[PDB]
Amino acid sequence: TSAVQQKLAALEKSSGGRLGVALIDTADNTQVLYRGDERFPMCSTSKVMAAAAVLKQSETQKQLLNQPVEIKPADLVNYNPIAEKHVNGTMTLAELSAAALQYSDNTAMNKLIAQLGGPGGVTAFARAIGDETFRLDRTEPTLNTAIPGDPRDTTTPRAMAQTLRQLTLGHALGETQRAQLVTWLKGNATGAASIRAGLPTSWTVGDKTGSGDYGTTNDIAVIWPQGRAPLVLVTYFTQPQQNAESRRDVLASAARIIAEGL
Repeated sequence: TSAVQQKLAALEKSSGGRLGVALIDTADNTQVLYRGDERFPMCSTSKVMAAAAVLKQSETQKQLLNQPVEIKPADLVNYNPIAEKHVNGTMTLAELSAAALQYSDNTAMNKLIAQLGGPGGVTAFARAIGDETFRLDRTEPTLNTAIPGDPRDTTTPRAMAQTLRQLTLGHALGETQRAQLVTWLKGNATGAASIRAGLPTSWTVGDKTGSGDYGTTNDIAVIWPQGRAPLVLVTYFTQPQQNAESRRDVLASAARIIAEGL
């Protein structure tokens, strides 16, 4: 077991929970994994796949992101910071994608899922870009139940890091779409206490956090240090107690260990 792995194992032991980490260093395609093939509840990190799948649709439906979508009272779920502002009105698919990714709006996620024909349309996009692990089974809010051992709405750190790389640094999306995803991730508003808090303040980061029951606390990020090749980092964390508190500090600490580990 490697030096970075020993520090991550120690962080995990100190935390009381279960930590999953996958780093891809694109300089040499080397990887660091900690519980990299275990499944974790994705929670809102799955919004990246849904937004990316809509972006993929827009490569054929060129104006899709401008399409208005009605926000009705019946659409509101448990966390709708942006969609609440537009009930009885509309938002475009671009605005829904931004709200899902940058504010973790769950109504916005449901609109992306619906645009894709249900959760199976999100999974299908994952499969089409080579991700055989990701699975989205439910809509918001039930996809966040984060029940130990439940395979629904889970992925592995290894698979999510590989996918995130392909979507942002790779070319799984068309050129405008890849750039749009990168802009959205870089503009996330919910990540200050997670991976970003563990990294050198001079590194540029795009990320998407997740949170759920069992104190599930997640973040997936693309990292552009300077004058060194970009990195992809996934940090998933979940805990034994259904009502456990969030532990964004664990993600910051894992990122700090990975950053110190290069």
